Amino acid sequence: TLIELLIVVAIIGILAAIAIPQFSAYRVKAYNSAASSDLRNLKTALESAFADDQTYPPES
Amino acid sequence: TLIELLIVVAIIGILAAIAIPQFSAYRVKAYNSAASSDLRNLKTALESAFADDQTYPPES
Repeated sequence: TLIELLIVVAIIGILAAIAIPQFSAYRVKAYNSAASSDLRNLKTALESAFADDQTYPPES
Repeated sequence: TLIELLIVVAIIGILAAIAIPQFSAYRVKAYNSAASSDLRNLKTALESAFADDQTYPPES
């Protein structure tokens, strides 16, 4: 019936706007926490290399 | 932390090589100075025995 096809339309419009959130910060935090962990790891690498050669490794 | 166990290893290696000296001459000199003193003592014994018997003692 036409009234049924007037409520189908009235629910499609509702379920098409459910305040979809932006997933931008929630991922840049992950990127940042990857970089920070990587740096804290690289520090271990550097300080072990010094304890090998009494010198931090040359660049490149 | 792993870095602490990288410096413990770096100090154990240092304190395991401190140029340990050879104690060979420093003891053979003592042995020699014992033998020399003994001989200088035996000379007194011999020369007293002669002043007893007008003759140095027979061997063995």
